Amino acid sequence: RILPEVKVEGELGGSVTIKCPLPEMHVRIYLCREMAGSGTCGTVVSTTNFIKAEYKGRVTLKQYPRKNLFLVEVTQLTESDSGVYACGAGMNTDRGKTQKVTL
Amino acid sequence: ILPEVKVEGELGGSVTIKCPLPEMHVRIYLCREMAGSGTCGTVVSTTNFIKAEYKGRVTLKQYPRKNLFLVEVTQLTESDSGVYACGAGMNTDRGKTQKVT
Amino acid sequence: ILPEVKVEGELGGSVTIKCPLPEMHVRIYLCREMAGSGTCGTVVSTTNFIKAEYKGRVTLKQYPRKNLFLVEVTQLTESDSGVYACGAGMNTDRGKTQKVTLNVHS
Amino acid sequence: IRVFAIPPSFASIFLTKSTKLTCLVTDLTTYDSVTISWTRQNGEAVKTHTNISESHPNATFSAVGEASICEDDWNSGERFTCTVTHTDLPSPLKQTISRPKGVALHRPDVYLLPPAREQLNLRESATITCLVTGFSPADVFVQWMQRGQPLSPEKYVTSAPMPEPQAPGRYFAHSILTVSEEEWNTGETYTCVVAHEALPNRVTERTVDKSTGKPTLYNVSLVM
Amino acid sequence: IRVFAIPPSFASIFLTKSTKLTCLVTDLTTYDSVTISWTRQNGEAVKTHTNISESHPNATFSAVGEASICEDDWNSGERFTCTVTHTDLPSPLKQTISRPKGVALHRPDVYLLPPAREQLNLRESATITCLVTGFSPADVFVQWMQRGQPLSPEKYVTSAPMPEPQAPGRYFAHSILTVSEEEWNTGETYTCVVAHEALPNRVTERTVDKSTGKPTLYNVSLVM
Amino acid sequence: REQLNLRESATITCLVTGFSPADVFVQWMQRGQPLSPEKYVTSAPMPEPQAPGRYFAHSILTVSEEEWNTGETYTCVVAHEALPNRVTERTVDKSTGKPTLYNVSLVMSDT
Amino acid sequence: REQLNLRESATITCLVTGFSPADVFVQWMQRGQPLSPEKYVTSAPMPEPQAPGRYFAHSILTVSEEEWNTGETYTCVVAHEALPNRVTERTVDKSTGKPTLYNVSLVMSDTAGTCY
Ligand SMILES: CC(=O)N[C@@H]1[C@@H](O)[C@H](O)[C@@H](CO)O[C@H]1O
Ligand SMILES: *[C@@H]1O[C@H](CO)[C@@H](O)[C@H](O)[C@H]1NC(C)=O
Ligand SMILES: *[C@@H]1O[C@H](CO)[C@@H](O)[C@H](O)[C@H]1NC(C)=O
Ligand SMILES: *[C@@H]1O[C@H](CO)[C@@H](O)[C@H](O)[C@H]1NC(C)=O
Ligand SMILES: *[C@@H]1O[C@H](CO)[C@@H](O)[C@H](O)[C@H]1NC(C)=O
Repeated sequence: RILPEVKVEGELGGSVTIKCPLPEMHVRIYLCREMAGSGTCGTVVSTTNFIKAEYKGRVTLKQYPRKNLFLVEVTQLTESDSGVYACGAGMNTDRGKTQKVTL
Repeated sequence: ILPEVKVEGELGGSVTIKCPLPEMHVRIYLCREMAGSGTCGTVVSTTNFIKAEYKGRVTLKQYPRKNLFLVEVTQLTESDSGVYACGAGMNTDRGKTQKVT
Repeated sequence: ILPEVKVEGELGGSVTIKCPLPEMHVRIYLCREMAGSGTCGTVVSTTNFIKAEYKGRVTLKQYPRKNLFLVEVTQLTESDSGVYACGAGMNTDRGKTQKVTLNVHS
Repeated sequence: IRVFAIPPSFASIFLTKSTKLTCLVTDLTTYDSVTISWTRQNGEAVKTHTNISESHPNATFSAVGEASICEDDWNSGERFTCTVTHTDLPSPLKQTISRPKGVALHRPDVYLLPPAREQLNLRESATITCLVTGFSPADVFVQWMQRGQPLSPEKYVTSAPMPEPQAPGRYFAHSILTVSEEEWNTGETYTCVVAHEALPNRVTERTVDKSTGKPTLYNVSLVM
Repeated sequence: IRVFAIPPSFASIFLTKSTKLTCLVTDLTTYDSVTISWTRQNGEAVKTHTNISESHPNATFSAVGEASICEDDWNSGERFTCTVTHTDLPSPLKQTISRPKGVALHRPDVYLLPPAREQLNLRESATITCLVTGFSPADVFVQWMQRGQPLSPEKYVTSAPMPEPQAPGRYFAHSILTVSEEEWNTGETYTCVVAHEALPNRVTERTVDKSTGKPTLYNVSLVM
Repeated sequence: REQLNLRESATITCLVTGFSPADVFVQWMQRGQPLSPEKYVTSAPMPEPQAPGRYFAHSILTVSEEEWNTGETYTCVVAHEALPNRVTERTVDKSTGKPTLYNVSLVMSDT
Repeated sequence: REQLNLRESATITCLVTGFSPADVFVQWMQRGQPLSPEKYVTSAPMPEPQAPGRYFAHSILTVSEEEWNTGETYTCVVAHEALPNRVTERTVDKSTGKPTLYNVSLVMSDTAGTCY
């Protein structure tokens, strides 16, 4: 349960970039967003073409196979009380999370 | 989201709260949570319901271009700043969108 | 609503309790909440009942024009005065409308 | 000039407990002391005028008078003959009316249906409906009695009786009471009171609240 | 002195599936030569009264003014003139009807209230209620159905609309369909289908089952 | 239970039924010591509904639920000629009925 | 549940979604034996609403309600270029969903002598 906390404090002007670990086993990834007391992290972005409504347009994904990392960037990054932004791989979302990320 | 925008305060002041208006023509309402029941109670709605305590003192306004539902409490008899809730749909309790203490 | 009013304590002082008058004409009462048991206990109501150790000291007045119901304890014996509740309705426990926390020590 | 006979209704003889024969004159303008003459079958019921108005919007207001007799007299079935004498009308006359007899009596069956869960979900208002079935002097007076006594007549709406589907003689009516959700949610009893002829002692009361539907023996609560 | 017209109702429109432009005059004279010209507002007299009834002035037109126009804007849209020449009328009595347009269109809100517990306990019968509240222009058409089969109109009767107390403009109505208790205790859909102009696609039904309130997640039973 | 939803006064009744020659002396005691007569009022004997030769009578005691909720004994003692000891007694408490409250609570979804 | 209640038949649907090349092939197998092509009808690939370059296509197998009750297998095998082994198989029977029902009883003051 590795817990990087990027904590980019740029607020409206900030553009948070988080690099989560990556298996590189061609499995899909996702950036979870722990939904308000549900416990089921909802995916912000993934290898699948899905991007959330709220995080659309500003969230982008970039690959580092040789560095074994996946970099997710929220460019606009306008304030939205960031909860554990877990990044994990696998078809299952909540179970497959690896690294927690707090913003 | 809990952007309680107005804790404004006056015996005869008027507070205007902007409310997210989804526009799919759904019923949009201003709601009030009650501690005893634990369930939010409607005070204003697109359907012409005006709560017993707020008869004639609260008004609703629509801006589709701006996507704003403004609720205006014109006479605050300084009764308890409640944790008010914007929501949509025909289920007041679970349809809340934003909180506005 | 709890417009609690702590009142002065005198042997002959007539402490006054303000109560809402819903005009509904149901039994309007003042409740001495019994915290240990967790249930209400009425000291006086619209009916001619008065509590045993409150007999001959408490009286009630109606004023519909002012939406007001007066409970005046003309002879205060400065006894254990806990929280009082102005209430209406046949049920007394549930019925409370106004909660007044008063201490006659001061 | 135009003779109208308004018989007493069961609602009036229930509310005031004194039956009130009505006769009226139309197509005439109000000269002075507007009224309709009053007699019974024996002519003893000579009563006084009421509802004086200067003129109609068209200055041809209908003169109004009233007469009083014992309540059981109307239900006795005997014909009652009220005269018609007014200064405006050219010639006085008299009319006779009575309660229409020979009409089956079936006891009303009263049910109280609480508001549907969806209506409570809206959290705006809630309609408690008093359904009265199987009554056929075609008359019913339904009112609402909560917390001891009478709610404002504006709150509840009672539909006119309408002839049933299966039973030909027996009718029905519905009386909806619209109250805010919090009183219902709280717990509040709301009675419904069907005053009717065919009733044993003419009045039937029913009570519904939030806890009527819930079973009393078992109490199963699912917790997460 | 005007030609009374009976505009088709949305209930009549939906049940008939077509409009029946009608100027059969309630309260007129029908001596002879009483031509109904179902003219349009543009002066085009289309089909007038075809299949008109007999010449009988029973203080009304026995002869009909009914036709069969085309709904879409031929009921709505414009207005339809009916110019009636009598055998005693030099100036033909004419009248156009725009289906009283200008009203405020609200969507009905439908709640199915299941039969009361006391009614089921009596086991004689049961009455399901379809409360329709909140409509704008007051002209709803309610039917009942069961598993997609429209039930016969004999066993359900629905009250006419009547001014809602809380909301001045809005109306309410009741359609009660009366079953058999042994039909209710077994699962039966008993859908209520409301056809109103202001509903989404003019129709919306809501069903109720004997198992419609029961909590689903746990089947509590008492064995004695 | 309806009037105890009100906190004023609880009325406890001592229905004396099916006796004869109709004259019974009914009084009340709390904890063995007779209550003041202004607390309770007893009805005069009245012929029975069903049975002919018997009679029936009532006696209500107006207490106040502070003494009731808080469980007193409030016994009713009835004196009549036909009783073997000429005297009988009955007792009631706030808890003289109360069927057992089965309150199970299973948590089983862990399986 | 409605089709099962009607008891006349049942329609199992294989929903293939998200495959970028248009061409795909779905076939339905039972007990390892491919079913006759008449029974299952497969839709032509149609573009997905929220996926621009990815398509979707259903496939419906109509079977008798009794066969569904006699808890069968019905796998649905899909063939595409993008798949690892060029085919993937998904199986659902009558007991695929059910989640263990606790039938909790509560004998209280009752008799019958019945031993426990
Ligand atoms: C008494 C009770 O509620 N238990 C039922 C039982 O009647 C039924 O036979 C079986 C399967 O339906 O298990 C329970 O659902
Ligand atoms: C009955 O069940 C409800 C379910 O929430 C519970 O709140 C209530 O306390 C129960 N009644 C009693 C007397 O415990
Ligand atoms: C529980 O399920 C059985 C299944 O047949 C049904 O018959 C019974 O009515 C259900 N219990 C209740 C209380 O409806
Ligand atoms: C649980 O299900 C069994 C299986 O049919 C049934 O017979 C038994 O009575 C049910 N359990 C009880 C008694 O609740
Ligand atoms: C448990 O279930 C079986 C079903 O075969 C039944 O025979 C047995 O009696 C049950 N146990 C008890 C203690 O009754």
